[PDB]
Amino acid sequence: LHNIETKWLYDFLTLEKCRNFSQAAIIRNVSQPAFSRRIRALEHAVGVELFNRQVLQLSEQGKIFHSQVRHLLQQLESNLTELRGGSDYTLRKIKIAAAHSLSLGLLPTIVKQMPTQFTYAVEAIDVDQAVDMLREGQSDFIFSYHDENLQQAPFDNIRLFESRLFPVCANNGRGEPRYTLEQPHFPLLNYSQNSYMGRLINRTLTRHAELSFSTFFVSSMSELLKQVAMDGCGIAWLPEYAIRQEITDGRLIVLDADELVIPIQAYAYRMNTRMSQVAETFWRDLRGLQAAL
Amino acid sequence: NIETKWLYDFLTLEKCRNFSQAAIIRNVSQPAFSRRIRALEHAVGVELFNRQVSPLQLSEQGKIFHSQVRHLLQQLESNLTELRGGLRKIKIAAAHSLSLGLLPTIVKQMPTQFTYAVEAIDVDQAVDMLREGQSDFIFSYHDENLQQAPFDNIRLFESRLFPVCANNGRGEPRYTLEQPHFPLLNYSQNSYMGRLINRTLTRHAELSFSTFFVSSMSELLKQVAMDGCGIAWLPEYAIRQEITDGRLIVLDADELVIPIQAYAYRMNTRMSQVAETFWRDLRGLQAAL
Amino acid sequence: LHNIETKWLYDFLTLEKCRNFSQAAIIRNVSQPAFSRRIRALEHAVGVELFNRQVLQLSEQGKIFHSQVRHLLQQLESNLTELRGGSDYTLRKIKIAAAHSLSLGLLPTIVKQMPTQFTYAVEAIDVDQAVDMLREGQSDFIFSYHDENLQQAPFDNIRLFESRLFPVCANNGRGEPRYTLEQPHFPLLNYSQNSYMGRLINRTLTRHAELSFSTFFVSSMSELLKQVAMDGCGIAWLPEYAIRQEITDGRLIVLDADELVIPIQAYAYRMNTRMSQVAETFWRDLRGLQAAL
Amino acid sequence: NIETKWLYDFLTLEKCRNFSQAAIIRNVSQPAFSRRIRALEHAVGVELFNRQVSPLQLSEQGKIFHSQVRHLLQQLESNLTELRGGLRKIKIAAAHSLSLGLLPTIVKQMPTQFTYAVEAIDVDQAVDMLREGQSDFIFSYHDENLQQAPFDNIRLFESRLFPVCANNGRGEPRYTLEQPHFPLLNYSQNSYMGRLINRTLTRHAELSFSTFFVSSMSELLKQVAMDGCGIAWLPEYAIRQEITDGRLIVLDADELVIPIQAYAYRMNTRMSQVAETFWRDLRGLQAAL
Repeated sequence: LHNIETKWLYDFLTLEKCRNFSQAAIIRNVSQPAFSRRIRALEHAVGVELFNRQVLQLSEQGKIFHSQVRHLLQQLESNLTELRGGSDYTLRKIKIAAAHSLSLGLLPTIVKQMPTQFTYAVEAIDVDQAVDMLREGQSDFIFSYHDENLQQAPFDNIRLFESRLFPVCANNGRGEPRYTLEQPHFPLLNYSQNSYMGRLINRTLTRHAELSFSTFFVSSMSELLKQVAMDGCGIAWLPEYAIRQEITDGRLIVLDADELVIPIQAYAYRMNTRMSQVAETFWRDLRGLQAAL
Repeated sequence: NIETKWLYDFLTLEKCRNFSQAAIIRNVSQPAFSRRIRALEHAVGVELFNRQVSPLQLSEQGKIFHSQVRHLLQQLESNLTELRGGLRKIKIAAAHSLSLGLLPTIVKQMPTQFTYAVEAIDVDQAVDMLREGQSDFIFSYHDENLQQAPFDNIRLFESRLFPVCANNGRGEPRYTLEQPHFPLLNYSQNSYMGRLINRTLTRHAELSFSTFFVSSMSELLKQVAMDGCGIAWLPEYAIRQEITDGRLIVLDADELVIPIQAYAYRMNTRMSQVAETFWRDLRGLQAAL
Repeated sequence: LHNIETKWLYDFLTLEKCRNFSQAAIIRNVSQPAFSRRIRALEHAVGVELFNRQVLQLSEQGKIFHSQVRHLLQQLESNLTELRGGSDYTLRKIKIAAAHSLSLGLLPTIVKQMPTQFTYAVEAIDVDQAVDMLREGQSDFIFSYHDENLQQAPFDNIRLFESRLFPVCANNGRGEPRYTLEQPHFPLLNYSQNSYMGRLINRTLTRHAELSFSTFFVSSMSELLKQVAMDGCGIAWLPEYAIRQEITDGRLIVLDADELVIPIQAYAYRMNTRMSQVAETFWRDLRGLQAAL
Repeated sequence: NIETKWLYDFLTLEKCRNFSQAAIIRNVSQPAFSRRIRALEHAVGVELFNRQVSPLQLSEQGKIFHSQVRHLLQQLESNLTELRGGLRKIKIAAAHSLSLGLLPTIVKQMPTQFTYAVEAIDVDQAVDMLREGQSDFIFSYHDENLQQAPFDNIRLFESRLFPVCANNGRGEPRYTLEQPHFPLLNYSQNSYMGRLINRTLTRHAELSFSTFFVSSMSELLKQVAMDGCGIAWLPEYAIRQEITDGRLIVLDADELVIPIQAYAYRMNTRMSQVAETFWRDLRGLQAAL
């Protein structure tokens, strides 16, 4: 048996940083003799001499105990609030995987218009690991785009909303665009090669041979691409909802309306296997939300 | 061997489901389409389709090719666009908050032509890359292992964490810290921000709360808490606008305020001249960021 | 559209290593003019100049194409045999997670006495990630030890075999042990702190205060611990099956038979949710195998 | 705060399910056990049990503590044994083949007192650690990124891969390469050994096979193929015994033989004196390993 106490663990860490009994016993707002007895018992409880008393620092066995006390307390605290915060309610949280392109856009909108008898644990992923996470249950549901691989029989799905990709850029200052799609080697702002918008942008760029560009900037965040574009750096294919306000007031100007527009279709996916009671209620709750999106 | 038009001849075969129709949609005659398809079957040494058995559906050998002929073509279809886009990229992997605040100011002050490959990956995995490579510089918060031997650091700036929540109309916030079991918006244990708050939330017993929205994206908890879904600790630099117009009201600015110092790291290995210029130019921003 | 061919990709890599047309065209067993036409078309198909002809090396755009050709072909080959090797049969392979302590021991024994209408994809894990992999479907089944966490209602289980942990060490050369449990600070050979044998060894070591030791060697492989122990380096708690032969001939000598013996109980776990047809047959096939183990 | 005997007072509460019985099994009276339990409830601020409601079963707040009070105690119960076991450990993470062949010869030739912390982790994750730390030296095969700037290498030895399978009684192997659709024992695409064979298996068309046992552990495929379950490529140093007595017969020793050169890596960062002695002493083995 052992008699270790958390009091001594915090006093042990406070004694490591200051390396002085009386100087750090004051930090713990306790007397020096009672503080030394705390360390005395802690040296005894583990059965090893922690500090080497006369030089001041611990020995090698005390150095192994330090990294163990740190992560124990860091765990103890991070795990004390697992039952404090959340209680019984968050232990059935809706595991949601969302693509980096729509994660920030739709999750606040989805979580907002959803009852408060719920808890959400959201993960940010790429579209490649989208099919694996559903079968291997890392995420209960997922908010991604079109994919006939998992849109087939193995899965249940609800289409939320649709949108288009307009090639937009900043304005010169008069009302006309800062750049033109005709000019060669124009500054191109693309999504990351792993995002879903990335595959479509390259499909549409390569379809039109009259468009020579130079990749000026690449980011997997639709927010950063939108910020870089509207601040006069280049051109980018951006979703409608992110640029709907910046076009209404004239910040961004659409450069095309016919053959260079790419439509995106987002879907909420799930496996046909009937899940928990709480998630089946969410999936039912997700259908009535589709009309609002 | 294989050639790209054979896969496109095969990928289009279940795009529209017929030999003499895909050939119509692939601008080739029937003797061409069959030989361009059978030359693919011979090279791969696999029979994907049950030959002239029914209204065609490929065998189980074909589903695993169709499912990946996409994967293989999506890599070449995307990289030829990268092949035609060009100088030397700069591999940047940063947090969501540090990519929307630091980089836009950084892009305009750094020299004229560096092409940035901003990745914007959460800190728990952003710090994973720079330790194992595939990233030039990273804009992440404090890591003591990266302050040390094989890692350079730049003391970019310091900020503070704040329990904030959006008010409702003309008035003060909807939730408060003294309110019993308020909805909590917290990071995960894995990330750096989560450990700071999990440790801080423990030492204060008066905080009674119920976990509502757990995530690790820094900008996600900002927007979710920006509409009054719960109380969250957020960095000051990313939400200062909402404090000014009131859209986010700081609940407590005393004990629960957590210090944060965001740095910038490299691998201490100088193998690129454009990166070394960027690294030395990054120090110039530190004086007046 | 494009006209890229794999012929040119292998010729491109062969031209990178040798940096000479005629010198590496011979490596590909083709004439220099036809080889230059291969590179000529490959330079044309991607629309970018690969090599810079007059110095010999590629340009920056050719350097990005190199790392892409490499991983493409490496993928193409690694993925060509996904359908070649395995065909339809391995696409329903029994995902098996096995603890590092029993993975090598039981899997050959299990796979041996099991019909050949099966395919196995085995993963080696620690006992901590054992509970997560079953719910999050990374492994269809799992061969681990006792754990009342997942032995409760959420799971289906079949107990395979039982065994004990004997403290064994090498012989001095006469028939008596090389070490004694009484001598203080004896060379101790322990499992890793994450293995399941590790938790039991420390539970039993700490129960007896008359055993002072010094951790001489720690390995998560039962094979390496058994090799280190029987070659005269220290003492270790080792399973019966691994040391059953080395004791029969006198290589290892058991040091205890009463209060320092730890019994281990291995279980095959599964979730109560009825799985695939092929795995339910395996789970049924696993029961008739239990008596042989 | 918390103290270890309170958790053991709580962990034992559902070991045997009673207050005045766990107190009997914990060598304390009823007034002691209740106050030692209630002092834990107060400190954690959570009510785990429905107090005197039934034959006790803790609430949902207790299952998540019981499930982890084990986790927390299993870390302290294990480390105090590590606290009493001691000089300076040596963090070794190597492959399964390289840990059973190189290390036993290495333990006996290296100086008298280094305590080895052999981890024996597969190469795909063994190389992950040394790049990101938590490992002193690693015995892994060739990696060009680790031959380079921040990584030292030792040219330990070179070996070859062999298609082998165990014969049946007095005779020659059960399967051969010329046999149609023989059972294949192959590594995964992720590992280093798998890429070598996946690339090699492609360039030879005559090899008709069906994948049977896929894994990434090096010693696993040895033992499974050692009893005639399928054909596999295995390193020569780990199976040479079975070639001698015949327990494994090399099918082909011509084209399908794959070169492998196993090295040893460090981080080029000298922060330990015992490790530097081990590193310099490791070079002495290379001349006559």
